[PDB]
Parts: sequence; C-alpha cells; structure tokens
Amino acid sequence: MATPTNAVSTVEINGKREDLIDIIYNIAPYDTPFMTAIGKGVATAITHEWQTD
Amino acid sequence: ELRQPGKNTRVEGEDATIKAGSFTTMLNNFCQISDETLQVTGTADKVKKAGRKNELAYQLAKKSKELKLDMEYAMVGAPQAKIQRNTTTPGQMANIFAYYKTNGSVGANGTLPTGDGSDTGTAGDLRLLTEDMLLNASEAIWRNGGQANSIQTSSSIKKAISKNMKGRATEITLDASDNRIAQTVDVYESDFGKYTIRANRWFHENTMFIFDPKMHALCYLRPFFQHELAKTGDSEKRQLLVEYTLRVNNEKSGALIRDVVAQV
Amino acid sequence: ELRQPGKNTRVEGEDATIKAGSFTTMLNNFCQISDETLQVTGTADKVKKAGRKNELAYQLAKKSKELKLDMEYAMVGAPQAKIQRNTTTPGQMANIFAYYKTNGSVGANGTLPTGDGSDTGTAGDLRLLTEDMLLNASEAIWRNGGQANSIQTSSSIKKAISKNMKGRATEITLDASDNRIAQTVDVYESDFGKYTIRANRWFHENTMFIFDPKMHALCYLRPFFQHELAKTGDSEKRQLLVEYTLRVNNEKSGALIRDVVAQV
Amino acid sequence: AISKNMKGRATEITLDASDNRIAQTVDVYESDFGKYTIRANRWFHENTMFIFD
Repeated sequence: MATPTNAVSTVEINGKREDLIDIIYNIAPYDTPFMTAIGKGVATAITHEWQTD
Repeated sequence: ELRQPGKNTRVEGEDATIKAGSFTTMLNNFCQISDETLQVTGTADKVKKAGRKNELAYQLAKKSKELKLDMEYAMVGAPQAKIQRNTTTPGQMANIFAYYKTNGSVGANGTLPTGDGSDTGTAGDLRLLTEDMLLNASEAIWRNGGQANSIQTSSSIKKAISKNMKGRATEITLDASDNRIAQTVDVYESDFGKYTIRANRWFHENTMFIFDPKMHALCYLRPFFQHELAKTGDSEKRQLLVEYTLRVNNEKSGALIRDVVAQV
Repeated sequence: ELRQPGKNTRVEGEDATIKAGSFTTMLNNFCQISDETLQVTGTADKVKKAGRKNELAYQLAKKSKELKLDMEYAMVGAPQAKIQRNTTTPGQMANIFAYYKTNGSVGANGTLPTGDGSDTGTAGDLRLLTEDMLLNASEAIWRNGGQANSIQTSSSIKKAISKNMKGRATEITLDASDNRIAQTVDVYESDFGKYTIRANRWFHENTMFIFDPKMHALCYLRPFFQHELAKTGDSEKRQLLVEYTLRVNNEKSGALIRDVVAQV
Repeated sequence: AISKNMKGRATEITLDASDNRIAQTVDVYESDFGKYTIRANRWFHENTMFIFD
C-alpha cells in the first residue's frame, strides 16, 4: 500500500468522462388475462341492463 | 419499474388534474485490481530436472490459472461490499451478495442488504433445505416478471438435492429388472419457471443462486496482461495484472437463498 | 496440486509483493521377487499315464498359473507395506492399501495410512454398506478432479450390493405375473460420476475400490522367466522367477472403502 | 414353494386391480453368478434340490 508519493494517479487528475450505458432495464409485467378471456361489447347509455330467468 | 394500480374513478367534465410520473433509479459499482508476482533464481533455471525444461514457464502457467481462479472466487466465492479506493486503502468489488434482496430468503435473526451494494447484511441461523424455499423463490421471481432459468449452488447442496428431493411424491419406485442405479436431479419445474441445477466447486457454502445469465456482465477496465520487473541481480521477476468490475442489470430477475444447510 | 483462492484485493500502484510458489511431491516404491520350484523324478516321466504325455510340462503349466495368481494376490489380496531389503530380510512392495488415504472411509477406531507407503493403518470395526458411502466417495473424487470409472470388490460385497441397494428408492416393485427373477446391479451413476461394478475372485474381503485403470502401472524389473537347476540324481528340477513393483500415479483420483460387511 | 415366495430383490410384488388373470409360477432365476431354469421332476427324491450342468 504505497501508491508512490508523487505518482500521478486517478485521484490527482481531473476531467474524467463519466460512462453511462444507453440501455434501461425494465422487466415490469403488464398483462390482463381476465380482459382477454371475457367478451367485448358496445354500450349506448349510462345505464346498461338485462334480464335473467 | 411501473406503479401499482388504484381506484381511478374520475369525475365527468372535470378540469384535468396533473398526476406525477415515475422516475428511474441509478446504480453503480467500483473497480478491482488483481495481480500475481513470481521470482525465480537464475541457477534454478539451468539445473536438469524431471518433467520441466524451464521452471519459469511452469510457474507462470500455474500462477495464471490461480489468478483466474481468484477472479472467479472474487466474483462468487464470498460476500463482498463495494469500497471506494484511496491512496491508503484498496478498492473493492460489490458482488451478488450485496445486490439481491427482494426474491431471496434469509435465516432467522438475519438482515437483508440495503441494495445499493454498500453492505451485505448479517447472516442468520442455518436451516434445512426444503423445496418450499425454491417454490417461494420461483413465485417471487414470477411476480416481478423475472426470467431466471439457471440455478447454481455448492457441491454439498447439489448432493443433498439429488439424494432425497421427492418433489410432490412419496414413493419413488424402481423396477426390479433394471440393472442401473442413478442418483441425478438436474431439472426443476413449477407453475412459474423452469430451472437447471448445476454444481460449482468455488461457490460459497450454504447458498443457492437462481439467476438469468443475460442479466450479468463482467467489464474489463484493463484486460489481463503481464510484464517483467527490473533486473536487480541473479533472479528473474514477472508480474501479471487485471482490472475488472461486475454489473448486475436488475435485481428483480433473480433470487439468492442464504443460510441453508444440507443433509442436516 | 494447486492452492485455494483468496481475497486478492490489492492496492493501486503499490510496490509488487512477492509471495511463495508451489512445489511438487515425491513418491517411491520398492521391488519384490516371486518364485516357484518343481522337482520330478525320472521314473514318473517314463511310465504311461492317462491324460498326460510328459509330467514335467503338465506340472509346469500349473506352477506358472499359480505364480500369476500369487502376483495378483500380492497386488490386491491383502494390505502390504513396503520394506527395504537386506541380506536377511525379504524385500516387500506396497500395494494400494498403503497409498489411498483421502477419499476413502474407515470404521470406528480406525486409522488412515500415512500416504508414503510405509504403513497401512489399523482396521476398524465392520459396518453395513449404504448408499451414502458411495455418494460421498464420488463427491470427494469429483472435488479433487479425479476421473475414476471402475469399482471392484469381493464376491460377498457384490452379493450384498445386488440384493438390498435400492439407491434413492424407498421400494422395489416386481410384476406378480412375471416368471423371471433377476438380481443384477452393475452401474452406479450420480451427478458427480459414473462407475461399473465388477466382482473379483481374489479381492480382499471387506473392501471396495473405486479407481481409474489408467493411473496404475505394474513395472517389471525382470520379466517372468524360468531356468534349470543343478542335477543331483535321477530327477529334474525347474525354477521360475519374476521381479516386479507397483506404481500408483495419484491417490486423489480414487477411493478405498474399508471395513464393510455384507451381513452383520 | 419356490413360486409361492421368491421376491428376488423385490419388496412389493404388485398386481393390477383390473386384471382378471392370476399367475403364480417362477421358471428362470438369474443372479450375478449364473442363470438357472427350474423344472419339477415326478420321480425326484423328496426334500432335495439339485443345481447341475
């Protein structure tokens, strides 16, 4: 552990360009199985009604 | 990452209200330097010996192999936390033991790492290895959207898994006419993933690691090289050096189970 | 052999630190002589006999076969330690029982051999044969990098293995309508190795040997030969000689399990 | 007696529940040291067994 006294090291010099990769890692899932399973339809009013027997 | 869903009912004809977005997170790691030195006297290179023509090349090859093994051990041999380099103190690597904290498990009276790499937490009491740990880890990985497909662990845990696992079974039957006896378990399956189990000689004991190989990288600041030192007498000196760092893409894609004992 | 990995963190730009290297290990073995003698009277070689024309060759063939059997027994029949020869003490070579001390196992109150070949240790109390013995031996062989593929043992141990081995299985099933009964276990396989089991007629009892054939040599100092002795009457004498030794390349490539019994 | 209880190396001896045929006979015995075919002799002496070439 000498790091000779007057040696120019990464500590002394300035202006080091920072490295930052251009990739952003996102693996968050987004799926709607219940939306895909059930059917689709069109409503034409605020209240939608039907009957059962 | 994304945000958790909410009610989101909203009122008809309302003036639009601004909702805050989501921001990214920064992670970083430091660099580490590894080296190996050798010194051989001049007379030892001239005497006749069995199996070697030149001692220097023999020792240099052995030292290079040991240096590669040292790099592997620094990668996965033992827990390690990042330390900023200084003119009196060495710079240190942050390995996998300082990043994975979400989908893993820890023993009793154990503390998980912070997650930035500055610490590795505290170890807990050892516990017997059960399939419930693997199932919970796989489910946790599935919840966070990970795609891990590899499992690595020590030789003892691999032996214990092969000897008595009996996943979702109670009998284990063998035909009497079969002349072959095998004790081999390589593939683990569940509702949430598929994994292959492999053994590592240098892996840390009492640890299991489920991971995706594509989510880790080893970056070389200075590729491995070598040079000879100054001649100050009747001997020859050689040195080999390398400078590297390790990047973990995303912690959510893997799991690390700690403090697990094998075969009681 | 190589050395275990370590921290190896190092400091930027420091003066090179010299650490010691690794050195080899020397092993040696002695030579031993085996002989056979035969004397036949002149009358016995002249009378008519059923099944033979000449008595001398008829006895000589059996003597040569017995000499080969004696060589095999000296190799594997019983434990042996090397003894230096002098004018009054016969020279004795060391067999496999005085070299393997790493991956094997011994009974309670048992002592392992030193390793050089000067002693064979003390045998322990007999114990039953179980699967974990073979599993641990295979794991130990795999850890040290050895590549063994053969298993040899006595007839009684082979009988015991083929009867109640049931590795990893809790029960053995047989079809009730089947008219064929088979008791044959040949191949043992695990994630660390794969071996074929064979029985040896002259093998020492209560011993099992996992080994690789390529790492064992028989060195002939004098190849087997025969010659005529002096004639002192109406009789003919012949003598047969051989001088040999055994070399084991590396004891870390195999295992020797001792003190195992078929029946309690 | 041999066909009644042999169970060579076996521990269970299983039979399908839906099988309408029950067979109880052992003819070939195989071990690490030899293979034998078993046959009964009317005129053989009682309480004796002979393994031979």
